[PDB]
Amino acid sequence: RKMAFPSGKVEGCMVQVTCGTTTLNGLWLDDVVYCPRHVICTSEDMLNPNYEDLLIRKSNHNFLVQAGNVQLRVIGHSMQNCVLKLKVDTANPKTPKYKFVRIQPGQTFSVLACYNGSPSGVYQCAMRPNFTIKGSFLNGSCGSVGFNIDYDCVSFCYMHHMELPTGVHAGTDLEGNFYGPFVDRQTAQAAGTDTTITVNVLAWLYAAVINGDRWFLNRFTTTLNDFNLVAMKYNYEPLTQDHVDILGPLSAQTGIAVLDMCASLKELLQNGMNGRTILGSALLEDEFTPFDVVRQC
Amino acid sequence: RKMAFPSGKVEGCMVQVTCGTTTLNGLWLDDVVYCPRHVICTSEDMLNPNYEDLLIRKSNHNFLVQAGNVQLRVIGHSMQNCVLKLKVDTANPKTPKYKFVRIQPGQTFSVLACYNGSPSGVYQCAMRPNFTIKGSFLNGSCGSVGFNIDYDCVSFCYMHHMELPTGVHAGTDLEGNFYGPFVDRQTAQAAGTDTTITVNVLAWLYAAVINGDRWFLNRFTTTLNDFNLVAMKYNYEPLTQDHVDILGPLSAQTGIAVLDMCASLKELLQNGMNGRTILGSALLEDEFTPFDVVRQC
Ligand SMILES: *[C@@H](O)[C@H](C[C@@H]1CCNC1=O)NC(=O)[C@H](CC(C)C)NC(=O)OCc1ccc(F)cc1
Ligand SMILES: *[C@@H](O)[C@H](C[C@@H]1CCNC1=O)NC(=O)[C@H](CC(C)C)NC(=O)OCc1ccc(F)cc1
Repeated sequence: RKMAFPSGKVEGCMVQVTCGTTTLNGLWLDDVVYCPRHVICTSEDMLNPNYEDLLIRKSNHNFLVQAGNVQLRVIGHSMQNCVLKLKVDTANPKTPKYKFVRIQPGQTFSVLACYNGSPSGVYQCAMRPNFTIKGSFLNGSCGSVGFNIDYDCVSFCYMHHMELPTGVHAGTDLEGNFYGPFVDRQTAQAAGTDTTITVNVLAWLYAAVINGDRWFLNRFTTTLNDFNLVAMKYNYEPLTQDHVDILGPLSAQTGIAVLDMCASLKELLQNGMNGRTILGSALLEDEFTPFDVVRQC
Repeated sequence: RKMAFPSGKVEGCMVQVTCGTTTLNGLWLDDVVYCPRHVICTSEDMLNPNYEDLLIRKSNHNFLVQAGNVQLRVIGHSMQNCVLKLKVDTANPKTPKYKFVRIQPGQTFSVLACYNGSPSGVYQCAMRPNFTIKGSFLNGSCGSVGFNIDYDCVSFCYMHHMELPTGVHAGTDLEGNFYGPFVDRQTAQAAGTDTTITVNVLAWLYAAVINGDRWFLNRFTTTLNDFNLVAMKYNYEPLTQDHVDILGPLSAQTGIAVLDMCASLKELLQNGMNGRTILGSALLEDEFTPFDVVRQC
């Protein structure tokens, strides 16, 4: 079962930010509200916004920040890459211990999808190798954030900005830098060709075994390089030695050498599933990291 | 995707309840804490407990209830079916608006997996027609709850008690009444063979049509009885009147009557997919209710 972090610590930071007729979500940490800068845009701006030029023309009072049944007065604004930082005259008492991090492709995080500053749902995602993410984001979800929770500390890693024509999504870290070659203008943008996160597919196979499902296994083996040759043929990420090291615990917990599971996965890529399923799924799932699998088993 | 409700309102209600060394989770709403009654069981008592005799031997001061490290003094106790209701001397200030609801098989709900009273994860579950759930629960998870949020109000519908031989899970509503034919004894128990959740498969087909995928729509229709008798032959559930009703909005949204979609589904069962996909899948998904379909559209 694909599992997200309890979202309560993030829910208490979500506020509604409005500029003109655009409304989206902001993240209220301490006395700063973070949100996507394209909130300041209009139609005649969306296509080629000179954001520095549009921002200087804005006043503290053009920003209506509403937290619940209360407006927060903006007493300053600044821009950092594609995120807009609005200073407010109040501090969020519910601010949790947090940090801002930029995650790598193949890493996973939970997403608190929000509309008009109100949480609506949470789910688990991975940073695809092509720096998109496959989310469930509708109009008004912008400003929703992705995060991980280690101990009592919230590592924010993503803020939502756009949906690509293919239906995947693009966004920035909380420093405002996009993941991938995307731009916050209203233009149709294609991504690089995506690939499957092999070390996550292997972690997930190990999980199906831990849960008493071993039909995909086989008595064969493979070298790492020979496996990566096949893996890349099928547009699967290469497996590094660190990837093998990271899989050690699952290899141990199950007595299935990593390279043996690579042989299994190799057979699956060349043969298919031929009706059969793993952990309910007819597709090879690649949004469970080894760490995700371990914590849950 | 499976998308959970935001969990913060339920996180604010989780505590831990300890008898001797037996610790599970409980649910703190106003001045009452709800938990599974087998907290009063020693490991050996669980093989075939006498709950009434085990309860008579108990007093308020045998019950350690902690929010975090903070003790809530128990001032009274009673047993309602398979759950324990502990009166505590502090009303929970984080109490949401809430109700206790008993869901039907097929309905979905989010589960907040907790251990020692601390949330670890939130995920979406479906109550199978055999009254199990395919959850992700470990030792110490008992007392974790399942809920839906309707506007401001948290509807609590599940409390976790046990894992069955087959690896699925079982539990009660918040009045302590088990879902399905199970009991809180550490004895061998078996869930009836599972079936496919027809209403949810139908919701899924509606979802495929809303997205333009509609090849499978046919020109025929059927009666509810005819469809029910046929669907059982493929180990699909029969439709109830309530199932027809909650498909109403999707029927209205698409203009496709429920019994027309039943005929289209009947055709898929009898003739198969012919290798075709629906929403990018040859398998028919049955863990998305008509509500979830809307929430994501
Ligand atoms: C939040 O404001 C919103 C979220 C989008 C809307 C629907 N689903 C989402 O994930 N973001 C946008 O509307 C975004 C803003 C621009 C200025 C960065 N544009 C967008 O999502 O559509 C991109 C697009 C542009 C042109 C085109 F032809 C096709 C798609
Ligand atoms: C909560 O106390 C616990 C949850 C179980 C433990 C493993 N996974 C779960 O979901 N419940 C019980 O231990 C329960 C108590 C009796 C009174 C009903 N017994 C139980 O679930 O037995 C089956 C079991 C299977 C595997 C396992 F590792 C432990 C127990």
